[PDB]
Amino acid sequence: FGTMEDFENLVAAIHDKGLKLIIDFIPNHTSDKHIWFQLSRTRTGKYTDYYIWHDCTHENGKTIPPNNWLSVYGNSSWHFDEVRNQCYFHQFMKEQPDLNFRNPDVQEEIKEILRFWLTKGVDGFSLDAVKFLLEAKHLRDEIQVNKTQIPDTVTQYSELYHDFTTTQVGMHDIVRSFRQTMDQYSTEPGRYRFMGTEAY
Amino acid sequence: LGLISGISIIVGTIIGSGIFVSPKSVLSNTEAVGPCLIIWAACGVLATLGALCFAELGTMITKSGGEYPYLMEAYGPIPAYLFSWASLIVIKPTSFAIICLSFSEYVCAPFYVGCKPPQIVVKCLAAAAILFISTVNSLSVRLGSYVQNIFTAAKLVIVAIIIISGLVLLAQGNTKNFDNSFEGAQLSVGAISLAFYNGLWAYDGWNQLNYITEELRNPYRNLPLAIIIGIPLVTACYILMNVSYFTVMTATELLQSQAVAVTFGDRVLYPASWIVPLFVAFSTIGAANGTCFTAGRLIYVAGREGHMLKVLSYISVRRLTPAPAIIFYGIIATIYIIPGDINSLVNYFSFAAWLFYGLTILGLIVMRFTRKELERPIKVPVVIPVLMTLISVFLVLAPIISKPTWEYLYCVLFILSGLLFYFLFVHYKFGWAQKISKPITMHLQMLMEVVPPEEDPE
Ligand SMILES: CCCCCCCCCCCCCCCCCC(=O)OC[C@H](COP(=O)(O)O)OC(=O)CCCCCCCCCCCCCCCCC
Ligand SMILES: CCCCCCCCCCCCCCCCCC(=O)OC[C@H](COP(=O)(O)O)OC(=O)CCCCCCCCCCCCCCCCC
Ligand SMILES: *[C@@H]1O[C@H](CO)[C@@H](O[C@@H]2O[C@H](CO)[C@@H](O)[C@H](O)[C@H]2NC(C)=O)[C@H](O)[C@H]1NC(C)=O
Ligand SMILES: *[C@@H]1O[C@H](CO)[C@@H](O[C@@H]2O[C@H](CO)[C@@H](O)[C@H](O)[C@H]2NC(C)=O)[C@H](O)[C@H]1NC(C)=O
Ligand SMILES: NC(=[NH2+])NCCC[C@H](N)C(=O)O
Ligand SMILES: [Ca+2]
Repeated sequence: FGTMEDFENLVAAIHDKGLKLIIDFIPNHTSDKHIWFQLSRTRTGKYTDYYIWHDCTHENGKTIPPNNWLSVYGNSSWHFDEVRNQCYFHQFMKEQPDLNFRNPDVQEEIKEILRFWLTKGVDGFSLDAVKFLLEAKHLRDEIQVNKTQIPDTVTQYSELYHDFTTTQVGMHDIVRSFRQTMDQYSTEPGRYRFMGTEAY
Repeated sequence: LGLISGISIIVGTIIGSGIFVSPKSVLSNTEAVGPCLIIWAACGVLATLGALCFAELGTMITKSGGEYPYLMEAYGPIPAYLFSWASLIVIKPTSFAIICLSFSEYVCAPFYVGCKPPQIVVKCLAAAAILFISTVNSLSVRLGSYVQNIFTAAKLVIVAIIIISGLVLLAQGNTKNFDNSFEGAQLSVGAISLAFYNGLWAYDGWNQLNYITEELRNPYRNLPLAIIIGIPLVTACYILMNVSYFTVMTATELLQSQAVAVTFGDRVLYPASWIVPLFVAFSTIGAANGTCFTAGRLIYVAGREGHMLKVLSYISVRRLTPAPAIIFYGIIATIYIIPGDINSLVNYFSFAAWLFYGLTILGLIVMRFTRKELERPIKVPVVIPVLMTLISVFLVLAPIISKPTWEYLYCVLFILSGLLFYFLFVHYKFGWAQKISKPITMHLQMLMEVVPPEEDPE
């Protein structure tokens, strides 16, 4: 798409025509090539708890996961990492590990990203996948839609009720703290910052 | 008064409400940042070359008034009569209307944060300032001058805050609005001419510099030295305030802004942003309270030649104030704000003022061929009133041949309507003329308790 100077020339050009610019923001997960995840799986410093890791019993090339939770695109939502020798959680794909939002260091890093783009002059944000932000820490199994189905065959996302992996207690308070961070850039009149959420 | 304290009256009179209102319409006509700062410097040159021409006439002739004794010595009684008529109904009430409308733009704007305040609130708060200042100055002759010292003190505090905060932010590297300063401009003689109208409104007051600054320890040296120092010091403050605006604002954000200083004070002074609508509003009614002091000085000397109604410039017996002249200026100023619109009263004021600025400066060149043997202590080089005459021809003819709007027709039709009154009341002393005027003079005298001023010329 270009460089950072191409973005800054676009933001200035949008403002000279009287337009506003909002961008997407992805708080739920990163790539597994992010620098936080490469430090997380070697247990380096504070980054050890940036992602959700749990013990598993990977043998014969196959993983026994800690529970029955499924990915949105459909298989187990736990993936074994060979360097860490633990399993990490992902809501969408195994290349997209979920951030641990019960860690307050993670919540501080998301706020610095928001301040970065608001300083560039972005007029607002669209928040993606906010209902996936928190999961239950008790790690109990979800309820099957068909209770006589054998659990070896439960692999599709629509075969479970997602009572423990979507819309947990404390999720709306994280979205409200995002609104509080953007309120420090909204005090000047005519420069209110927009926050929209996507939950489909 | 010395030299250094002579600068203080020149700066304090010129710096007013103009620098808080005019930067939007100078930029709107020359649509780049680069030519906008060239215009604010070129109006500082016109204001000092114009005030040097008035300093020569003010020590040559030595009669009080304004441009009225300068026009009488050069052309006769016809353009002298037209000046006292056009300053009675056009020049002085529109100056009072622009300032009181400029006060109301700054009181209303912090209550409409991202929004535009409706015209009924701007006009009915400006009308309440015209009536309140006309009531105070018609009752309490000493009260207007005591509060003037705290209005001048509040004026140059908010000027020093804007200039210094613009130099601090420019030091930190906020120079990205001056990058390609000359891309997108107008070489149009209607857009350049209207940027000169609004730029010279903020410099207005250079022609009233003659009389109250003759009280110096050594005139004919300290008066032309107070103009070369005093007005280019104002030009240094006006360029620095406009540079201070463009460090926090784009040229697009400055056009889409109601009051340009409340936008500055919202980005720089956040937890105390209300001090900019508080000090600018104090500085603005200080500029309107100052003009009601000298109400009647030109009225008295034009009435002495029979060129003005003498019921004006009468003095109330209780509360020794020129109450007929103050009440008359308040009525015409409230009539002017109902069609209203700063950027329409500025063009209406500037067409009439610069028609008569260029007639007295041309009268300086006439009085060198017709009026020798006349003892000139201050003497300018002859090229200074020549180019100041040709620039005044450019500021009069170019708006009506490029962008002729309807306010330039009402300004001509009000000046030449005085030319009819010259031929019915001055040139031909008809019998039915003073059968009307002295009944009005006698009945207004008992209605207001106003007497002839117990005062001869000096
Ligand atoms: C629509 C277009 C046209 C609009 C015209 C509107 C005219 C409205 C006039 C309103 C006058 C308001 C005066 C009150 C101002 C008070 C200010 C103040 O503080 O005063 C202190 C001053 C102090 O007096 P003290 O209280 O006695 O000490 O108070 C007064 O002097 C009040 C006296 C009232 C003056 C009224 C003058 C009216 C003149 C009308 C004459 C018209 C003649 C026309 C003849 C035509 C012949 C062809
Ligand atoms: C307190 C405020 C009101 C007091 C001042 C106004 C007095 C009310 C009377 C108004 C005029 C009445 C008709 C004229 C009476 C005098 C005629 C005459 O023979 O003069 C002899 C007169 C000499 O009279 P003497 O003073 O008695 O010697 O000769 C002249 O002075 C010639 C100059 C005339 C100037 C006329 C000024 C008219 C002011 C009103 C203009 C109205 C339009 C305002 C602008 C449009 C709206 C934006
Ligand atoms: C996970 O889902 C994938 C679907 O992408 C399954 O992998 C293959 O799916 C294709 C159908 O598109 C079959 O033809 C292959 O036989 C599947 N592979 C295998 C090894 O069976 C996969 O079975 C699912 N389950 C797991 C545990 O990975
Ligand atoms: C899902 O639930 C159904 C019953 O709710 C389970 O049982 C099947 O029900 C159908 C009803 O028409 C019968 O025809 C089948 O014989 C039943 N038995 C089977 C398929 O073994 C069903 O087993 C559950 N699981 C799945 C994967 O369908
Ligand atoms: N005689 C007058 N008060 N004229 C108006 C002066 C305007 C002043 N120079 C300003 O900056 O707004
Ligand atoms: Ca999550």
